[PDB]
Amino acid sequence: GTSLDLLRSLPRVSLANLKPSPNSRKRERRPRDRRRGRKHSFRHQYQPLSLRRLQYLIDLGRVDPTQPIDLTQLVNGRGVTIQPLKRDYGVQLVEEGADTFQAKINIEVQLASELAIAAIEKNGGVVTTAFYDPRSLEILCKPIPFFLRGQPIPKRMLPPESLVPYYTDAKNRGYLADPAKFPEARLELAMKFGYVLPDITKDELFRMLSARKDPRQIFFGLAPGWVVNMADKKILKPTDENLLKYYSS
Amino acid sequence: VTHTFHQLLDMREPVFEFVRPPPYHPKQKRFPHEQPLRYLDRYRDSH
Amino acid sequence: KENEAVAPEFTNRNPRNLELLG
Amino acid sequence: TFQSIYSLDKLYPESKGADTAWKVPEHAKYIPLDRLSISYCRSVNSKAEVRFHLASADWIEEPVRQKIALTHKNKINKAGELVLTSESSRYQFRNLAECLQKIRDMIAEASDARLQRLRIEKMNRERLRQKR
Amino acid sequence: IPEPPKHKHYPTPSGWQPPRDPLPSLPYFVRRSRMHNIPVYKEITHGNRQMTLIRKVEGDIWALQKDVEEFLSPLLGKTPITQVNEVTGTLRIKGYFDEQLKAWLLEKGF
Repeated sequence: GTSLDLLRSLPRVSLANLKPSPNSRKRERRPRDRRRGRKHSFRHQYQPLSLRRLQYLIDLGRVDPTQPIDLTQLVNGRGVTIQPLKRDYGVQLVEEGADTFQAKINIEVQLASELAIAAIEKNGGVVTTAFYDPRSLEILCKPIPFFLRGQPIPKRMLPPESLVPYYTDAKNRGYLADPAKFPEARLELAMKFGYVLPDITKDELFRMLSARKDPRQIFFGLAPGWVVNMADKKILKPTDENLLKYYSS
Repeated sequence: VTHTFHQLLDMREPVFEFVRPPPYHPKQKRFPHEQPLRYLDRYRDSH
Repeated sequence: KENEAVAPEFTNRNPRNLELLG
Repeated sequence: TFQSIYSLDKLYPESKGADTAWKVPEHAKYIPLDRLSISYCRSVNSKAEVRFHLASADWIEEPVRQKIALTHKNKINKAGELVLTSESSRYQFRNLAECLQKIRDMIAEASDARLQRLRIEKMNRERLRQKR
Repeated sequence: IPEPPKHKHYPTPSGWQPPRDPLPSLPYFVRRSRMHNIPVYKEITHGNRQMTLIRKVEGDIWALQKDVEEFLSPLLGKTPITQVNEVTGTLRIKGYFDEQLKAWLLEKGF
């Protein structure tokens, strides 16, 4: 680096030596002389994640492959930008990147493409859709702030009747779908592509992959109505029977 | 003719037919900017 | 074998080859 | 595991089993994939070719094989294999899925003056062949 | 951001490949971005001038320009029109040629 050789020879610089960069400041006009003398909200704002965008995150290890894909982990990994002021209500995927995304992993997305569901299932991944209230989702993305407020974990909300058919639909793989149809449905999807269906039970981590939280339960780790000892880095569970009635209500 | 080509001409029988042109493939755009599904539906096979 | 050497496409110049073939 | 009135077992009393969602149904119906040979050419759309030997294939019943061969002779290679390809989508599985579906349709759907003229022209040649 | 995990086989199925080893001994070294990506950005100005910019160039920029000019002259069909900002250590090239340069950069071993 011959540039460094120039620096060593040069004498110490001073405050007065400072000079503005070339073209940094344009000229200004002042009247001192003659120069200037004389003279849609209801529809969910679904935010998609592309399969190609999905693949690189796994490739870079931005999201742990062992851990099932979780929207919060994507937020923790800065995968997508969500603004509560934008009032984003939905999450989905981009059809692009189907043939550049060869991977299998458990994942839950508010919205999943029917074609995409089979492809990841063909690879061996597990896909389902869960409903997070826009207010609850904003709380979900930022857990620490409501702990500072002192708010306790509330029960997860349910979709409006307009979106109930989607979640209840078996093909949509919503948590409101009938589990009895899932075995039949999974076989049907395999036949559609024709690939040999790999049973999830065969997987060693089947229980981890297939684990699902209650519809009322916002967090798989934390049951609804729970409290967290943020100061003590611990979890606090209510012991009042009336609180259980409150949760039941 | 097979006898002539093989016995004395000592060569494989020549077989010819009209040569068809290479298949025509549409060139889809990598990023369909401002492209809906209804418009793409007509262009794509599914419709 | 020299005889085996043959062009990829035939060269038929008979005017009625297509007409006779249909 | 936390449970509530909205838990899967309570929501669907009939499917209270743990594996009611994780089960696999038995084997039903259907082209044998093992028999088929699939080759993918990346023309982006991944061109997919599915080719099988129509006559030798035993899963197809013989009457269907003959009808398929006559109907789609143009799609049979000189080796006798039935070749069909799909390059109409950006998804490789879609091309495979399209190829498989066409095969299924062919199985289900399958399940003269020219000769006289050839005699006439041959007969004409013999009569035309008269300079003795 | 964590460093990329080691992969058994490169290039990665997506297409990502870490910098080639051994690194080239050329006078100019091009470092990867903090995301471990090639520091090439497609830029358009005035709505009609397509441009590509290389920023993280270390060493002799002139040597890189000579090689870049030689590489792009056949593909472009003539000597590329470029402006060198030595103060910022950046090179600006008219037209979009990131794909060819990115592949060419891989050949250099960066």
